Amino acid sequence: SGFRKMAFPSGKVEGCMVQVTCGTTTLNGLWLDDVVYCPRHVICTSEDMLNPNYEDLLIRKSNHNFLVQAGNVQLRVIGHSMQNCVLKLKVDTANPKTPKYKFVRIQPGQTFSVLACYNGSPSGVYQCAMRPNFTIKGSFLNGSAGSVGFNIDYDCVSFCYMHHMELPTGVHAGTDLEGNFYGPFVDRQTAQAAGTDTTITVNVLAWLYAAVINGDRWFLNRFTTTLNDFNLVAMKYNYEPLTQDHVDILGPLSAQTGIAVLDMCASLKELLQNGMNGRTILGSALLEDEFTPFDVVRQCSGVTFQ
Amino acid sequence: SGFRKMAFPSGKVEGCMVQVTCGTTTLNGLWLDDVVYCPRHVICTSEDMLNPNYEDLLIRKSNHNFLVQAGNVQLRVIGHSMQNCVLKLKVDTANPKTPKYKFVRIQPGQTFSVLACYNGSPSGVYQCAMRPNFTIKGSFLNGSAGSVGFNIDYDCVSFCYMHHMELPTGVHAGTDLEGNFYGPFVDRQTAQAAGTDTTITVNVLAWLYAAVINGDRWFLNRFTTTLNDFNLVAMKYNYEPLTQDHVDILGPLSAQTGIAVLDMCASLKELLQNGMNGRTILGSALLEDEFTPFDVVRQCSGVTFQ
Amino acid sequence: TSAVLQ
Repeated sequence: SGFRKMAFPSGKVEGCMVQVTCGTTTLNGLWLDDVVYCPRHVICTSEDMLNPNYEDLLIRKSNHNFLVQAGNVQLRVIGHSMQNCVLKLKVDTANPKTPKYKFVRIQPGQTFSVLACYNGSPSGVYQCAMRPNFTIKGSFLNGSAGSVGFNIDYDCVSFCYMHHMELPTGVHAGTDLEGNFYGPFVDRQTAQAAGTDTTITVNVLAWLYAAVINGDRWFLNRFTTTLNDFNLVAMKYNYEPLTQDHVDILGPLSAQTGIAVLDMCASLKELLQNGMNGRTILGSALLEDEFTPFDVVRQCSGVTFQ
Repeated sequence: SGFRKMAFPSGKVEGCMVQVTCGTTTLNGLWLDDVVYCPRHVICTSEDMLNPNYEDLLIRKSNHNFLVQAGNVQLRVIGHSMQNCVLKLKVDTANPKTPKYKFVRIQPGQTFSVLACYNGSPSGVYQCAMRPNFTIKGSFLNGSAGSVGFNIDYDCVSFCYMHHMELPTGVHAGTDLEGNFYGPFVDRQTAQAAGTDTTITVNVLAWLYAAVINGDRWFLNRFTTTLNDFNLVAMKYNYEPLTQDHVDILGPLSAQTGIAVLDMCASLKELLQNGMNGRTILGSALLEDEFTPFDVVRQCSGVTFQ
Repeated sequence: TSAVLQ
């Protein structure tokens, strides 16, 4: 029993964090094989962020200007490049601690663990979800750029996020491992705005499944609501609508508990309309939408990673 | 910006995880140097857990009966002794991955990371605090006994907890890395009862400072209090008495924000007597006590204007 | 208040 917000084992990823410096401005990078990925905004100084042009700044700079460090042992940059917002450095040695890896772009409502780094050294790890507005509610201070968001499937680490910038509302923004930002954001210190976020309904239902598995059942009403009928009520409360694919995603969770997916939506509907009534679900008095049905299974089935 | 719970990077700990199987029982063991420490009840079955004489049970078991797995290669048990509630297994091989480590015994209120494990492999990592009743609100399933709780201060791993059992309420009981349990619990099939929990006042005041530092300032009032006046109120809402040492620790956050510890205490007296009037703090609708001032300081880069 | 490059 017990249900926590869990981060993935950060072992394999810690082994890829390198420190990329450039005289005044330093940040973190990922060292997989003989490639070093680090946000392109490292080729800047305190004045270049105000209004940048990475297109030509990369051109006027070369291999020697980069200062890579694997803790203490500096690395030789033998090739520069710019795939969108990330900088592809080339090193004279493949990372001996490189895990089996994938590069994956995720959808909103999907989760990953973030290994927070400063000067190529990991300081902490936490579970995050791509909000439906493509921002993350992260915990990053200046110098946390480079820090990755990943997921572990079997023995293979799947990289999904690179930290680039913060927004004025305290929330965070970054690109995939190819440099394509998540959302309509650019890597500049310009007027940027997160926009209306919604609640990840598929993750809220999956969260209540973990509460049913862990004993909390008071909210389990014996009524039903059609899929569209639920989407009628849910949308009033700023909750992402439920697709039929979402129902298929909750299928295994439903089968493993006995409670139907359509029944669970009716238990959620009255939960939203009437409120908590003092009581808490899983120790919280708010609905947690940061648990995909997969994170619910991996926690409540002792799913380990090699 | 941002304020979130973070486990330490579990890297170092993952390199110390081995699976200890005796008879039908399998749990986890920490592999430090040529000793593998694991909970002592791995040598018992259900009928043995009823009223055990561990001294005899260990007599009936030999080195050959302890199948210690370190992934591919199985390690060789070459001697075994029992220290309090832990079994220490001597192995023919020093752990090449043994980090610079320590066996600390934390106090109620102190926080640590848990590398949850099954069969010597990690499932996930999460922060959890030592409750005042000596339990920990963790996420544990069968086979999780042997997993460890730790802290990391520059290359040194301070081990404070080894997982043992789950109590009726869902909370968890365990021991320091020397075998001595946290609290009045014992590894026996007696009817143990988890004591009545109390709130960690100093960690709620620290979380209130963290919230001030992230914009949240609605709960602030034009009022202040005295220490024992606050402790009189604390008693009613089952809050742990705030001691002068706690006031000392809060100083840093109190200076960063110009809000006196007692000026802040008076806002908590008000939150407890008036309710949060349907408003969240740092995205939570309840008072969080699992965030120490040390965690907040580690995540807030504000300035004291002096 | 503009965005912040970390």
